[PDB]
Amino acid sequence: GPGFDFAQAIMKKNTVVARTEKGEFTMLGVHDRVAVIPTHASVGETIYINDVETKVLDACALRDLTDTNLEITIVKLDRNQKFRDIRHFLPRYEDDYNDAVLSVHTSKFPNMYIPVGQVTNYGFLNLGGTPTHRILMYNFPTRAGQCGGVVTTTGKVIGIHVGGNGAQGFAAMLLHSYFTDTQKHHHH
Amino acid sequence: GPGFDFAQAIMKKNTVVARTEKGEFTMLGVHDRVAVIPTHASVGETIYINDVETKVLDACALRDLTDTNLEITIVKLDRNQKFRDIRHFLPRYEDDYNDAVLSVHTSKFPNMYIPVGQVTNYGFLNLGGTPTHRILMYNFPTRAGQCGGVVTTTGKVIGIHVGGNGAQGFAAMLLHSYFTDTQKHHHH
Ligand SMILES: *[C@@H](CC(=O)OCC)[C@H](C[C@@H]1CCNC1=O)NC(=O)[C@H](Cc1ccccc1)NC(=O)OC(C)(C)C
Ligand SMILES: *[C@@H](CC(=O)OCC)[C@H](C[C@@H]1CCNC1=O)NC(=O)[C@H](Cc1ccccc1)NC(=O)OC(C)(C)C
Repeated sequence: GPGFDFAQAIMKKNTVVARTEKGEFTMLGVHDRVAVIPTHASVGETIYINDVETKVLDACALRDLTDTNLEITIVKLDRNQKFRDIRHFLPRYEDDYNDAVLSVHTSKFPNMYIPVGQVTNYGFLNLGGTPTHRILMYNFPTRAGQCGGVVTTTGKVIGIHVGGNGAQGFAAMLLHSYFTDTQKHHHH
Repeated sequence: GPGFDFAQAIMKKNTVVARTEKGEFTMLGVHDRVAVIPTHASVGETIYINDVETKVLDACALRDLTDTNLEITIVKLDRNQKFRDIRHFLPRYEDDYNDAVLSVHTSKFPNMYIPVGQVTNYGFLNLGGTPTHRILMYNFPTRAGQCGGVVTTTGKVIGIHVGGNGAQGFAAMLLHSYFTDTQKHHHH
């Protein structure tokens, strides 16, 4: 079946409820004090984390080399506790997957698992006026409230939920290389 | 962990979306064409089952010997397909349980699993003006939309969700003896 044990270990040790001006979102912590959230959450210089207001020390809105939105935002947070390092569970490349689980941690749904089935490397998606690349698609009627939700298969964290059309769900792909300790770049 | 495989086999072979004048509800089919739904769904002489209008051949609103509401309604339906017989998974007696799962099958949520943790034999609950007996309680903030949702542990179907106060969830207890092939009683 789907890897419910796996999805549940990600949820407990690595998610938080994040609230911006836009609303609440499942937030996945990746390593240290670094986490991800969908770009359309519109992150400021502070954010609510499990209702505790938190300084956002850095926010990178990923775009690709064609200058197109990837809908992932990597955030560095001022918190005391470190996230368990889950980088080794990030896929190295674009891929297609079987039998995924979508997990949500919000106020409304502090803990919920949805098998979404087969996931496909979709590519381009118009996220309502915003061209976006590198999308994963599942055939499941996903809802508002589910954004930020973490998509797993066993041993792999593959994306975070970002959209849906009433019949399909869409996640922003997560790749390992988004998070390697890197470069000397003026980025703002 | 919680028995997610078990909860998922119940959902696939034994639930349906049921819609009355009151709205949509997860519906658990128990055996043959017999199913259950919360009494406050207010079942008529027809019901929507997976959007297909269906004759309700019989509806028994269980009450106990003190003439108090149990919040379970057993319905016999005019459908072609039989439910897999799951009576052998009904607990024989009142009990307390560990690590339960609450599963929902509605239009809004065709498939969703919520670990609710430890479940306790609660007893009396005022269901908003309706004294009700034989309630199970879990510490989980359950929501409208979840009524009818099936509460399992591994190998046991124990109740169907019927209420919640913002902090706890409440299920109507299911017992094996509710469904044994029985008696010669004028019941309406
Ligand atoms: C999650 C975002 C949300 O909850 O809105 C807060 C402002 C949305 C999930 C979608 C909504 C309906 N089903 C479903 O799975 N995502 C969206 O609505 C995106 C836009 C967005 C993404 C992330 C944060 C904020 C806003 N838009 C979208 O899905 O558009 C279509 C319908 C074209 C794909
Ligand atoms: C499910 C019923 C529903 O969806 O309403 C349709 C008319 C409700 C689940 C509750 C609601 C808020 N959280 C939660 O877990 N159940 C109720 O609202 C019951 C009444 C009811 C039960 C079943 C069918 C119809 C109506 N009432 C209730 O929970 O009251 C308190 C708050 C006192 C326990």
